[PDB]
Amino acid sequence: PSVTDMSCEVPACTHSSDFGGVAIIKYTASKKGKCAVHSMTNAVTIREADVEVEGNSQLQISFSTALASAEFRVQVCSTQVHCAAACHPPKDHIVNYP
Amino acid sequence: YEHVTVIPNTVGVPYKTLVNRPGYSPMVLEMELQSVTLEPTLSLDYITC
Amino acid sequence: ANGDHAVTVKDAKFVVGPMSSAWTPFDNKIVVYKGDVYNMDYPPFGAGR
Amino acid sequence: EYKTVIPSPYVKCCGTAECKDKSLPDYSCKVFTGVYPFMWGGAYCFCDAENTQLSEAHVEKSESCKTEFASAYRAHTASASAKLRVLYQGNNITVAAYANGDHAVTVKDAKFVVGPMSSAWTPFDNKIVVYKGDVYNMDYPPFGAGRPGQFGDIQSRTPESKDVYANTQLVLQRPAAGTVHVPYSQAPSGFKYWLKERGASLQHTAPFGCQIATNPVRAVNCAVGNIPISIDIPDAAFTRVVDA
Amino acid sequence: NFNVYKATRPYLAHCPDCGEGHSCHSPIALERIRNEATDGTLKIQVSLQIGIKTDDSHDWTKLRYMDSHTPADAERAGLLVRTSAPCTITGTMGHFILARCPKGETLTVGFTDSRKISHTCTHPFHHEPPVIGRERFHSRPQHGKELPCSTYVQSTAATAEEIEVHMPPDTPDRTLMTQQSGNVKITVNGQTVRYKCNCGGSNEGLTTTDKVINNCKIDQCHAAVTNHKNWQYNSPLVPRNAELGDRKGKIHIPFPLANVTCRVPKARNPTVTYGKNQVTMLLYPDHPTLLSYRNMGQEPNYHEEWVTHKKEVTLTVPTEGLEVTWGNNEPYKYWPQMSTNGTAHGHPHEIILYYYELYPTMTVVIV
Amino acid sequence: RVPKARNPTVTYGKNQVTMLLYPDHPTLLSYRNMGQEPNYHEEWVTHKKEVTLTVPTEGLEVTWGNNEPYKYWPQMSTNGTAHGHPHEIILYYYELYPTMTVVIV
Ligand SMILES: *[C@@H]1O[C@H](CO)[C@@H](O)[C@H](O)[C@H]1NC(C)=O
Ligand SMILES: *[C@@H]1O[C@H](CO)[C@@H](O)[C@H](O)[C@H]1NC(C)=O
Repeated sequence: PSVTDMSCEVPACTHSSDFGGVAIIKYTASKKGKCAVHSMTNAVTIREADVEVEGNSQLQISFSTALASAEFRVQVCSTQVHCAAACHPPKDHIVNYP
Repeated sequence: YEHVTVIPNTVGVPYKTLVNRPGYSPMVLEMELQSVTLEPTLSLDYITC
Repeated sequence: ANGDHAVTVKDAKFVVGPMSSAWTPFDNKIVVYKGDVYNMDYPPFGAGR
Repeated sequence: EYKTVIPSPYVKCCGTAECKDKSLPDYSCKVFTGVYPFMWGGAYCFCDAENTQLSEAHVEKSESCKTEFASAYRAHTASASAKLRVLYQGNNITVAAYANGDHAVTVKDAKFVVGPMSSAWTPFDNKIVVYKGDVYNMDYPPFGAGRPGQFGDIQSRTPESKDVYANTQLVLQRPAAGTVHVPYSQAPSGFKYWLKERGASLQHTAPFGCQIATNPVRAVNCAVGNIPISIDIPDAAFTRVVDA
Repeated sequence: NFNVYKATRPYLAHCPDCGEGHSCHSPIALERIRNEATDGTLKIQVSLQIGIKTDDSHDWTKLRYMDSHTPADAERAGLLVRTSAPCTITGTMGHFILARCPKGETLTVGFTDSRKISHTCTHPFHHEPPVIGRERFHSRPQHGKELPCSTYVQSTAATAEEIEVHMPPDTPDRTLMTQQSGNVKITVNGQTVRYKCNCGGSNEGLTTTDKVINNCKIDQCHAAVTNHKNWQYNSPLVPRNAELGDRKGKIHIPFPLANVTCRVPKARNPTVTYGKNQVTMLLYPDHPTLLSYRNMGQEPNYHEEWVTHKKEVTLTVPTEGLEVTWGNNEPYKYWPQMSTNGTAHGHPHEIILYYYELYPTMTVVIV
Repeated sequence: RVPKARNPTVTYGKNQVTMLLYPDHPTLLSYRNMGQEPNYHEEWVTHKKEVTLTVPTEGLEVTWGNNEPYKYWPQMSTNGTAHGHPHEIILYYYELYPTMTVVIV
């Protein structure tokens, strides 16, 4: 199912090793369907590789990065959505997992 | 399609590649290494006890 | 991971390698005890200090 | 070499029956409809237009794989050895050393040590295929990506390795009118072609006149380079000029 | 001591070529041919059994063959196999024949049954033996070198070889349904016959004795035999038990193969003269035989050639020797001596001609 | 059966790590980097000692006793730096990329 009415948003992001960013996408798919999502640039990365969508709704994803002002083109069912975030540094100095 | 890609040798992290096949919906896929092993040459010289 | 092992799972084919760096953490002369290994220089056969 | 197991063809009488698929080495199946049988008393069945026929076949290793096979090997540079005769005080002492500079042999207070070979040339490459009396500097197909009708027709790691990958295009054809047989298409192999055109044996094509010998593989008399050889010896075998 | 074929039957098979132009359903039709023995011995899977009578004795001079749905017996003396020359019977066991045989586009097997009627079956089979060593021949020599190869052996208790044996489904023989003013007379001859009819009454079902089912045609009915006692191996030519795949059964398939040496012939030694950095070889044949040569520089510069007649070849030799192999004999080594001279120290100069031994036509640039 | 070791207490500083460690029996300690060089180092220890370690830009491994290796990793540290009417930027460019990207300044 192709999708229309895309508009993204960032509630609160912190560039770190964890699930440090959250994003929210408004969308309107044509029908029920499983479909993929891909980070176009390399800085942002999406954990959840693909999801089911139904139609006019909004969807929450989790992402990692390194940059504060994350400018973001993202391909979903191929449609380019643009977004921008002003992230924050984390509080812990040293974590163990890479 | 056949698709070639290259990934870093970081064990235990998901890398994402995207199959952008035209005429088809794209397919993202994840690779994660569990182990990479190197077995060198088994050339014995002698023993010691 | 050397570019000569095609393997398939549910008619999906994979070919991996060869490695972009053929460096090893080994030298050529190795002593091996039942739990451990060491890079060193043993004297050859017949020249024992 | 391989064997094509073809079971007896399923004759589905007066209706249809399809095959339940399985992951055999090159499992292949097809049900032909509208077919007709024949036997002693005419057709084997009673219905005519509703006779269908299921056909299934596959390929396994042979009994000849138990003893006769070609082997694809990977190889690289060598740890050479040498046999060295010495006339010493009119006595023929013969030593055997390892021609890499890391073996000394002692005989009659004599400390022989050969050196590393001044070159490192071999007549071999990486991919080497052997059969039982000769070797070849040939590039076999990669394992699992075996091409049909050549080396790569069937593949397995060991003769004990029960898994066998194959690629031979065994696709069944429509059987004839009445003739109960199973027409399968042709399946050219590696032994059907390769043992007629082995050509350049490395025994016969070795540069610098080296010879080969199998079990284990060994190249002898590779006349290039030069051997450093050192000897330690005490003063007992010498004698002073006051005796000379 | 190998009495294991008691649940077997030597069935009859649709042979596509019995000679005489067109096909038959011959009792003796072959199915599976093996030629992987590098000497060229043939392992043949036939639709008969030999050396075993109806009571499954070890009488190794007879044979079983089914005919008219009855296993009858005959004698192995009439057995013939043929590619182009009258072949020899070597290995004799059940569904398997071993024979050593000459060239041929085709192959056929045939013999006479116990009613003095001889039958055969023919399959085209591109049987040309592979060459062994480096030579060919009319026949085996009584002398020669010993080269490794592989042959069949003569064992009957060969383990780890298997085929599956099970009950054959039916036997449609339409020589039974006769019309008695339009009737059907199923004549069972002491069997169990399935019938399939497009009429009233006993259209389908089973009987045990000769019955009369009236006012219907022969092709309107169908009378097949249902044997339920003896089994056959899974032939790919027979119809299957038409409910599922393999029904249970097992027998082994002996006469296995093993490594061996074999007598490869020698080679008649050629004659040879010498010349200025070159050699003339008059070489005799015995059969079409190859020879090869190389030299020992940086490159090997290989040549392989076949020869068939009295052939003379001149070969130039560089300063690193020459190697020429011919036949199964040892490869002949050669090394270029100073040729004869160019010249000695004459009272003129008359010198540079022996300078045409060491480096001819190069290093005269220094002159 | 060999003994294991007691897990030591540990805290972090900006791009470094302080590990306070408690033996009872004489016990080894070792550590290394995972870069191109190991920069391998080791000490025996017998008493309740603290140690300081410098985690590199790529990652550190420490091993105490017979335990499974405590692996450690550089996270970009903290916030004393933001976006305002002054810069508040260079501590960002002290946290990421020290000793260079100040060269472009
Ligand atoms: C030593 O062996 C050579 C052959 O390798 C032989 O010609 C020579 O006579 C022998 N000398 C003695 C003293 O045995
Ligand atoms: C037969 O001999 C060859 C070498 O001569 C060996 O490679 C092979 O494994 C042997 N096979 C058996 C069954 O002994």
